[PDB]
Amino acid sequence: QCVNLRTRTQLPPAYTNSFTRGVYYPDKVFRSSVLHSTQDLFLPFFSNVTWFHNPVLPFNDGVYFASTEKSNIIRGWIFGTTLDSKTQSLLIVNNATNVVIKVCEFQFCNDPFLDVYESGVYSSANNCTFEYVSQPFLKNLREFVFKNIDGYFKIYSKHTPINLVRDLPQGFSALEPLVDLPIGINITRFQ
Amino acid sequence: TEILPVSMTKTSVDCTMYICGDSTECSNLLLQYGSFCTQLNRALTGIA
Amino acid sequence: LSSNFGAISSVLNDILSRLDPPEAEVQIDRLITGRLQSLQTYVTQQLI
Amino acid sequence: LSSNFGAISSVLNDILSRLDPPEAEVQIDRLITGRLQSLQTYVTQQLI
Amino acid sequence: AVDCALDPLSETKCTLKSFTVEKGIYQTSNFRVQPTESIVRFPNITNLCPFGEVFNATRFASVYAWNRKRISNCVADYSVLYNSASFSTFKCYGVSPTKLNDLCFTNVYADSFVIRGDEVRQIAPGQTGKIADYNYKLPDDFTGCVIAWNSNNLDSKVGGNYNYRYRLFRKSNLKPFERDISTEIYQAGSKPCNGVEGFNCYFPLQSYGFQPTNGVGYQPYRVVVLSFELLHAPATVCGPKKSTNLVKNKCVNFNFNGLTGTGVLTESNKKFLPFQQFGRDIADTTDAVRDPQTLEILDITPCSFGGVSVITPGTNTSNQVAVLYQGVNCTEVPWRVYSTGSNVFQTRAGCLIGAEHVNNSYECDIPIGAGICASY
Amino acid sequence: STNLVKNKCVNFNFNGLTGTGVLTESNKKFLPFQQFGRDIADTTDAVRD
Amino acid sequence: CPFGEVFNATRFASVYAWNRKRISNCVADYSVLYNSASFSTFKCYGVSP
Amino acid sequence: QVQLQQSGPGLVKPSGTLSLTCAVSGASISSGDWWSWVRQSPGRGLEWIGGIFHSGTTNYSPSLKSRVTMSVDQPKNQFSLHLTSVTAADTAVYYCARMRGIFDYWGQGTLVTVS
Amino acid sequence: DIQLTQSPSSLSVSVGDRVTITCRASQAISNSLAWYQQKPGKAPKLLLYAASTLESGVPSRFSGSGSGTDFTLTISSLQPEDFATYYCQHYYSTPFFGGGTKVEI
Repeated sequence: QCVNLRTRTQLPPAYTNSFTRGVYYPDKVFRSSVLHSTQDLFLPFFSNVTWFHNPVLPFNDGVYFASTEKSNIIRGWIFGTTLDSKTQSLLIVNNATNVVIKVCEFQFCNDPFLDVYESGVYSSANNCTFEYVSQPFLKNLREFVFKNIDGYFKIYSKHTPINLVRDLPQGFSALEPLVDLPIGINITRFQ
Repeated sequence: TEILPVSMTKTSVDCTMYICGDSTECSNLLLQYGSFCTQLNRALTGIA
Repeated sequence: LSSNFGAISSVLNDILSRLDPPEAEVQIDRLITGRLQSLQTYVTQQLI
Repeated sequence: LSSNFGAISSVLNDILSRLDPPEAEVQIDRLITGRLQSLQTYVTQQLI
Repeated sequence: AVDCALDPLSETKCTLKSFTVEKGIYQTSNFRVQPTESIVRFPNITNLCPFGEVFNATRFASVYAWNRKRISNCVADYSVLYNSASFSTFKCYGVSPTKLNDLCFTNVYADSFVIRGDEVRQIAPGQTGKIADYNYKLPDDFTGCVIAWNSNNLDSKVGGNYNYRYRLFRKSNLKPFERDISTEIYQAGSKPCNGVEGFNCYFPLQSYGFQPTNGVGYQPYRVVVLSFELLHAPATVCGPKKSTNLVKNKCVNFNFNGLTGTGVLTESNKKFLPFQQFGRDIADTTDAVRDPQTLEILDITPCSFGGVSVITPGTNTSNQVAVLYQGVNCTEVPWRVYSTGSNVFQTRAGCLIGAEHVNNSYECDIPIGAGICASY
Repeated sequence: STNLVKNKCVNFNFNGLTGTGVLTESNKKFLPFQQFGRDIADTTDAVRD
Repeated sequence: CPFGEVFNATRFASVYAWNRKRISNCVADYSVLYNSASFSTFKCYGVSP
Repeated sequence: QVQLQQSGPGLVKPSGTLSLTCAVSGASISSGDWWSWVRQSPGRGLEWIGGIFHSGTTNYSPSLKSRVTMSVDQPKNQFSLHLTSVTAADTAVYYCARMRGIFDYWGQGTLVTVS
Repeated sequence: DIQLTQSPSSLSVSVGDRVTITCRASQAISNSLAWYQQKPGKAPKLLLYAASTLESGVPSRFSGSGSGTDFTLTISSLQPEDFATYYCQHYYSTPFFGGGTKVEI
């Protein structure tokens, strides 16, 4: 039932200045009114960040995603190393009731999607391992920080109602941990 | 009437006797600390 | 001079005469750096 | 820097190039604490 | 937050661990000229020396009469030696087997013998045993390597291979690296033997139970040791590393015959005598070297560097910086956004980035070094 | 796990972090992810159960 | 963990067509199954019961 | 190894005799080896009795010099013990073992339990 | 003749600690002593001999020291199946095995 569309989804790759993002705390340890130094994985200050308007993008060390979402256009996410059944593969869907995070060995289509008129993104479902459930995300900004330090996958969360026109705003926001995962995976592609 | 020290007893330290007690095995192990007691004795002769 | 500084005895001859010289060397070194750091402490306090 | 401090060599560049860092590190540590205690001694007399 | 790897205003924040840096000069870090065009130099001589025939030799000598050899003027490829699993034991104590491929020595010594499979641990620094104390003694600084591999099918005979002999009793110990041939009687009591027969008088010749049916932990393992030296002669026994071309008066990194260092090489008016192999000046820093092939004198100073300092007048007053590099003529710097720009100034204490000299005179505030000082 | 005791100095192992001292009522407001605290100079001073 | 749904399941398969179930990421209090007499043989080989 | 194999029957009556044998595998008798025996009496522990040389020379302990004579078989590759008048105090595990002062290699031993 | 006065004999010490076996002689046996390990119901097995030279197969936790009328056999870490009788035997004269220390659990 899955066929690939013909025209390529060649998003325009613009460049602008970031001015802020990547400002957060590392773990779940409180401090009070003190300045603490850390070596961590960061988008450096005042850097050159790319504008996107579904091809595979490179791994990086750490990917920062933001979406200036309006009424939930972006729907799902595909992550993995080989993205097949020989090794575990990550799938993220913010469906109507929850957010679902799985690290499981699906057999995906070339363009797996919700099949609007959820789980039709796999051709086969064998030996699937991890499941995670949390609250629904939903003129909004949804922020992810993908980090992998010392065999630990840290995924922070932040939700913001956003209204700016083009670039990343002049403001500050920390991102709080929702899930920590002690999983050793060498993810190479995502979607 | 007030009382105030002005010196101390002038003391010097044999490095290798105090740290070995006249032992060839001790001193041989002690030499691999390099210029180790020349500066102590220089400081103490400087103290002296 | 009558403290081990983490070694097993305060007389060097017993270190030689109790156990085998190969591994006694580190204990000799341990007593040496104990007595040396004490001496350097003593040199330092004397300098102060 | 021309004292072995109980290591196997007195230049650190040899230590990196001669063994693996899981075993080089203790030799570097003796060199580090050897140079550091000497540096602190040098700093202490220089502080004096 | 603050990026501590970005601009010099932000790096001053990161060291002082505050967001409000007061006006002045702070120490940020040290800088160095990174080396490029890596140079590596060996002598001309490039023939192989057969360590293989010594490694793969069928008959060895005894444990208390080990055969000793000196090898010079070759290149030895430790890579083909390293990956091989034919040796049951391959352990290097004072060195790592993977890093032998870079360093070049001379006067390598190898002693070989045959021992039981359980005693292959006995050949090691700081080890006591029968042959560790009565047949071959090892120093505490015994840098090198050792090799053992099983030879039960060959060095064991069905009649009992008693040709591998060792001494059982002796009056005293043996010094490391000495060989004894005198097969003499042992006095085990108060009667002087004079080498004939009888009690408290034993023959040190005694045998092993070598048989081909015997399994692991008692099989005849052939054991070869590898001993090296450090810096006594112009090095001849090299490793599998090739050479390149040498460049002068640019900060490079160099491997001169196993001597690794960094710096700027130039032409030296000093006078090496022909017996000299290299140079040093004070406290084991190689100050001049004659190269191993063209045999011409160069001299080494490690390439010029210092600390980096930031002149920032306070994060409330402004955000623009100046950067001091401590004690470099500011031509051998290869921050490429700043280094190419409006003005770059050079001090007797190094060089200044982002600042222009003025003819003025002021009761100055932020000191630079060498009598010059900087300000916003 | 056993019951915790206050205002008598005991050994405590709050969620795997082990420390000694006396426990008092505190007025500070932790954020919903910060489990335990540390005030200054890298020393524990406040813990939440 | 639903070990009750494993130990008190309504139907088990045959031995040569054995049911495979994956159990992960929960808490199992083994005291209630230890004190239960519903198991005829309970022989532990990995660690003691 | 110098394996020393003891062989034969073991149960004997009181006031009987033991004729024990120690077969040698893995060592030349024509050497400096003193082919000896060690018994284990309760109270005395192990006790050195004596050994033989391949030419015939012998050296014993004075507690068991008067009763022990031993002989050698070089091509048969063994060495033996002869105990005359085995007493109840000889209730001991007798170990044949190769000796050059020390006893580096042993036989496993036969306890004499008279019954 | 030189007689052997043992000291360890029997002892009940726990696991992994130090075991002393002191063998004292009448005269000087300075180089002449051996040190065996005999499990009850088995054969003795030589641990050390010939001024602290260890037998092939014996670990290096056993050490020997002493000369003359003061000798020792030391176990750095006791085991349950180390229940054995550990004899000293000199070879300065007509030999004699010591009393043997039956090291007990």
